[PDB]
This record gives sequence, structure tokens and C-alpha cells, in this order.
Amino acid sequence: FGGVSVITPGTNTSNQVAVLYQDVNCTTWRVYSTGS
Amino acid sequence: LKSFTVEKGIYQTSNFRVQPTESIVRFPNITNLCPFGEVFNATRFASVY
Amino acid sequence: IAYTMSLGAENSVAYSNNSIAIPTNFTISVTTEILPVSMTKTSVDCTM
Amino acid sequence: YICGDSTECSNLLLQYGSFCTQLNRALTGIAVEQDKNTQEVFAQVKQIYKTPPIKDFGGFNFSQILPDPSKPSKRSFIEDLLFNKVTLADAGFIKQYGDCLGDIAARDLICAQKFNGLTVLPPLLTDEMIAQYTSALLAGTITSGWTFGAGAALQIPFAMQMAYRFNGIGVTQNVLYENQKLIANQFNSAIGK
Amino acid sequence: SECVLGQSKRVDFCGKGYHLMSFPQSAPHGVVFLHVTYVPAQEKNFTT
Amino acid sequence: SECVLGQSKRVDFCGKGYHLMSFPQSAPHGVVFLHVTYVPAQEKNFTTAPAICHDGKAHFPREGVFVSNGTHWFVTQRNFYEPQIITTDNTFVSGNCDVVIGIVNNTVYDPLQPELDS
Ligand SMILES: *[C@@H]1O[C@H](CO)[C@@H](O[C@@H]2O[C@H](CO)[C@@H](O)[C@H](O)[C@H]2NC(C)=O)[C@H](O)[C@H]1NC(C)=O
Ligand SMILES: *[C@@H]1O[C@H](CO)[C@@H](O[C@@H]2O[C@H](CO)[C@@H](O)[C@H](O)[C@H]2NC(C)=O)[C@H](O)[C@H]1NC(C)=O
Ligand SMILES: *[C@@H]1O[C@H](CO)[C@@H](O)[C@H](O)[C@H]1NC(C)=O
Ligand SMILES: *[C@@H]1O[C@H](CO)[C@@H](O)[C@H](O)[C@H]1NC(C)=O
Ligand SMILES: *[C@@H]1O[C@H](CO)[C@@H](O)[C@H](O)[C@H]1NC(C)=O
Ligand SMILES: *[C@@H]1O[C@H](CO)[C@@H](O)[C@H](O)[C@H]1NC(C)=O
Ligand SMILES: *[C@@H]1O[C@H](CO)[C@@H](O)[C@H](O)[C@H]1NC(C)=O
Repeated sequence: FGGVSVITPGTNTSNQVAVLYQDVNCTTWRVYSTGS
Repeated sequence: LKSFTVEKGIYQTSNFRVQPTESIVRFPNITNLCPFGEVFNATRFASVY
Repeated sequence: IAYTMSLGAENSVAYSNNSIAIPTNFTISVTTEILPVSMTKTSVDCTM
Repeated sequence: YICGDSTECSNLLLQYGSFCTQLNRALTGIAVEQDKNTQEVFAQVKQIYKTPPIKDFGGFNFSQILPDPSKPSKRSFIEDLLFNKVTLADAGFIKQYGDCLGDIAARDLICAQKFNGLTVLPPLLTDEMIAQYTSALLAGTITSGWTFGAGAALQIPFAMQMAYRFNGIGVTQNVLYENQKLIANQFNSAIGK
Repeated sequence: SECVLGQSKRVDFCGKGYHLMSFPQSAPHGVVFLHVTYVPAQEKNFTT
Repeated sequence: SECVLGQSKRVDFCGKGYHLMSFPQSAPHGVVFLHVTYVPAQEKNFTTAPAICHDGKAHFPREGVFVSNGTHWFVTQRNFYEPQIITTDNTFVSGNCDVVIGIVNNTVYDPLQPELDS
């Protein structure tokens, strides 16, 4: 259950990405990695 | 068009499809006949286990 | 970074009984507008 | 959607990834097009003109459609009525796994839709932003007339703007200045109706 | 573009009658235009 | 059809501002329009009035609007600042001057009385 989206710049710039998990609070949970 | 009459214009037909000329076969050249008598005509067979 | 998008620059306008703003100078502007008109025409052979 | 929560059928289905990718691409294009449509329709003006500071337009009453700074939104009365008439069906944007699992003895539509891989994305622009855009358009068209759509906005009295508009349709402006009270009363009655 | 940011001379485009002005309002997945127009009411017979 | 072969009065149809002219150019599978338009730049503040009363009768401008330098009164066009002296062939009279809201007191020059005087 729950959709997942990935926000990323061009791969020729950086490899860091952000992950948006739909239909869930963060205020562990159903996430791949909590991180910070 | 499934009809004997064709109106004035330009129509598209099948591409230029060319028929083959001859047929060839290329198999590796092996002369031996592997044993049909050591598999089917043997004197002793093994158990099923 | 993640933020909230802006709705453009913010300002206001003065209004009264009898205050009118009238132009004195002008400018001639040139703008580009692009419009597609057609695509590629294609044909398909069913059997092939 | 096809055979979720199954392993063998996924291995069988691996030969339709092109079809699935093409469907997803079409849907993504649809969503991007809808966002672009909203942005193009509602963002014609770029500068957020504030609401008029004083109200002496000449008898015309615009409190019916101008925003009221009394609720957490900038929606006027007409906008509130229009929102109250039509009812949505997506039921917000958040539905956690602990809620769809809660109502297992009662049937739900969104939970069944989401359990089969059918999701609804949220719009890029919220209703507050659209209300702000509409309020800016109202302020521009009331305080400055039609001049704010062609370059900078120029101040002009509302009675003079009405005289300009009457002269536009072939009626001399002395008609307005001799009947301003009646025209204002008629406009107020029409907006009330 | 044509009825809120200006005045329209096209007949029957924004409301019946002679177009004077217009107001936009939002709605869920839509827009609502309030068109303010001018309509002659009391006709009188004359020779010309 | 509407912007190259003529002039368009539709707002925001062919470029921002007031449409003057347009030029077409080709492109692979498309067209490109160069719209030449007119944009006012330098605004100036003025005080104004809808009409004036001279001899008990109101005078409304034919084309333009009344403005003031602060002590004098002029009539000027609506998209440019070209002040002119108030006179009878720029204004027309419509009834008495006790019905209009916002009227002001000013004199009107007649271009025929000084001519007959001499
Ligand atoms: C109206 O604006 C234009 C440009 O904004 C002014 O033209 C400039 O005039 C000065 C001196 O004559 C030149 O040095 C500039 O090169 C001109 N600019 C351009 C783009 O040509 C013009 O002076 C202004 N007119 C008035 C009455 O203020
Ligand atoms: C414009 O001119 C007329 C005439 O001089 C002024 O009308 C007079 O106003 C005073 C006080 O309101 C009255 O006592 C007079 O009887 C009026 N005279 C006439 C002929 O009506 C008028 O006040 C002037 N406008 C302004 C703003 O002062
Ligand atoms: C199998 O063995 C028998 C005698 O050993 C012989 O007669 C027969 O020809 C053989 N068959 C084949 C296919 O070799
Ligand atoms: C003008 O002429 C016709 C025929 O006499 C008449 O019916 C009509 O009422 C007249 N118009 C008005 C406004 O009275
Ligand atoms: C006209 O009035 C306002 C308020 O005084 C002022 O801010 C504005 O600058 C004036 N317009 C111009 C072009 O100066
Ligand atoms: C305003 O314009 C008139 C006409 O030229 C002039 O006589 C007058 O001195 C000007 N007043 C000011 C304050 O500029
Ligand atoms: C102009 O507006 C102000 C504030 O409402 C007011 O003092 C004044 O009476 C008004 N004058 C006219 C002609 O409307």
C-alpha cells in the first residue's frame, strides 16, 4: 500500500535524490530508510 | 479496394518483396554413427534407484 | 531544498476620487510565438 | 493491478513491460497537461495586486465578491457557495495504511481502489493560490480598468471607467453621469439576486 | 483574456446584450464568469 | 488570417500590449509569428474631474479626459500626454451642472468671440 515518487536532478550533476511517500504521516513508519 | 473500379488518385501497395532463388543446407561434417546398440541393445541395464 | 512556490511579485495600487496615471513615453516591443502545424506522415505494411 | 502480491504471475508478465511503460507514460502526459492547463488559465497576470484600501467606487458594492479577511482562506461569499455546491470524491490526499485496515468490516471505495494500484495525484496549485489569483484579477480590473493587462497598471476612477465602457458600445457618457445612482442600484440588486 | 482584461465587441461571446465588464470566480475544477451587460428595455415608436 | 492580413482588437491575442503588426516565418513543421506591439512606459500622476460647469451647463470632452497641472485645466487624449486648452470644439454641452457628481469650476475659451471682437 502507498505510492512512491523520486525527485532527482540530472545524473550528470549529482546522485543525491529525495523520496516522497504518498498517503503517510511522518509526524518506524512504512519507509525504505528514515535518514534525516 | 475489393472492387473492379478504381477512382483517380494515388494508392499504396505492398513493399518490393523479392522471392528466393535456391535453397542451401549447412551442417557440420561428421561421419560416425553413434551407438544405437550400446543404448538399446545392451546386455545389462541399471536399476531404477 | 523544498519550498513553497511564489505567485509572482507583490505590489499594490493607489486609488482615490480623482487620481489618474497618464503615460508620457512609449516603447515598441517584438514578441515570438511558435505554433506546430503538422506531423510526420507514416505508412505501415500489415503482413510485413 | 494485474496480479499484485504474486510472484509467478510477475515472472510471466515480465514480457509486457513495454505496454505497462507506455500506459504510464500516457497517464503522466495527461497529468502534466492538466497542470499546464490550470497554470495557463489562472496565471495570466503576474503581479499580485492588493485589494483596494478604501471603498468609494461611487455607489457600486463589491463586498459581495471581494475576499473577506475573516476566514483562513481568501474566498468570498460567492466562491464559498460555489465550493459548497459541488462535492468532491477523492476524499483528501492522505489515507494511511492504518486507516484502510481499520475499516475492513465496512466497505469503502478509495481503499479498494488503492489496494489494486489505482492512485490519485494531488493538483499542483491549491485552492488558496487560485483564490489569490482571482482576487488579484478583481483588484486589477476594479482599480485600474483594462490597462493592467497591457504593461503597467494605471489608476483611474471607477465612474470614469464606466463612462469609457459606455462610450465603447456607442452610448454617450452623459447618460452615466446623469444616471449613476440608478445604475449602481441596479447593479447591486443584480448581484444580490 | 478577452472579457476580463478588456472589453469585447464580439456579439454573444460574453453574455447577451452589449458587454460592459466581467468578473472571474473560482470553483472546484472550474471557473465561473459573472458578465455585466447593458440591455435596452423600453422601446418607442417614431417616424424617420 | 487575423493578425498578419489585418489589425486585431482582441486583447492578448497576438502579443501583450496594443497590437500594431505581425510577421510570419517558417520553421520545420511549424510557424513563428513576430508580433510588433505598442506599450506605454512612463506614467505620470494627475488630478482629474469628469466634467466642468462654466455658465450653468456641463461640458463633457468629446475624446480624451480632463487633467490638471495643479492650477490649470487641460484636456488630453487617453494613451498619451498632449495637453490642450479647453474650448468649445473639444467639448459638448449636456444639460445643467447640478446633477453630475464631481463637477469642478473652470472657464471655457470660445474661438469665435475674439474673432468677432476685432
Ligand atoms: C522615451 O524613451 C526612449 C528610450 O527609453 C528615449 O530614447 C532615448 O533618448 C536618449 C537621448 O536622446 C538616447 O541616449 C537613448 O539612446 C534613447 N533610447 C533608445 C532605446 O533609443 C526617449 O528619450 C524618451 N523620450 C522622452 C520624451 O522622454
Ligand atoms: C461654481 O460656480 C457657482 C456660481 O458661482 C457656485 O455656486 C454658488 O455656490 C454658493 C455656495 O454654495 C451659493 O451661495 C451661490 O448661490 C451659488 N451661485 C450659483 C449661481 O449657483 C459654485 O459654488 C461654484 N462651485 C464650487 C465648488 O465652489
Ligand atoms: C541387436 O542385437 C541382436 C543380436 O545381439 C542383433 O540381431 C540385432 O541386429 C541388433 N539390433 C540393432 C539395431 O543393432
Ligand atoms: C410602432 O408601430 C406598430 C404598428 O402601429 C405598433 O404596434 C407599435 O406599438 C409601435 N411601437 C411602439 C413602441 O409603440
Ligand atoms: C500618484 O499617486 C500616488 C500616491 O501619492 C503616488 O505614489 C504615485 O507615485 C503618483 N503617480 C506617479 C507617476 O508619480
Ligand atoms: C502648469 O501648466 C500651465 C500651462 O503651461 C503653466 O502656466 C503653469 O505654470 C504650470 N504650473 C506648474 C506648477 O507647473
Ligand atoms: C472622495 O473620496 C473621499 C473619501 O471617501 C471623500 O472624502 C470625498 O467626499 C470623495 N469626493 C467625491 C467627489 O466623491
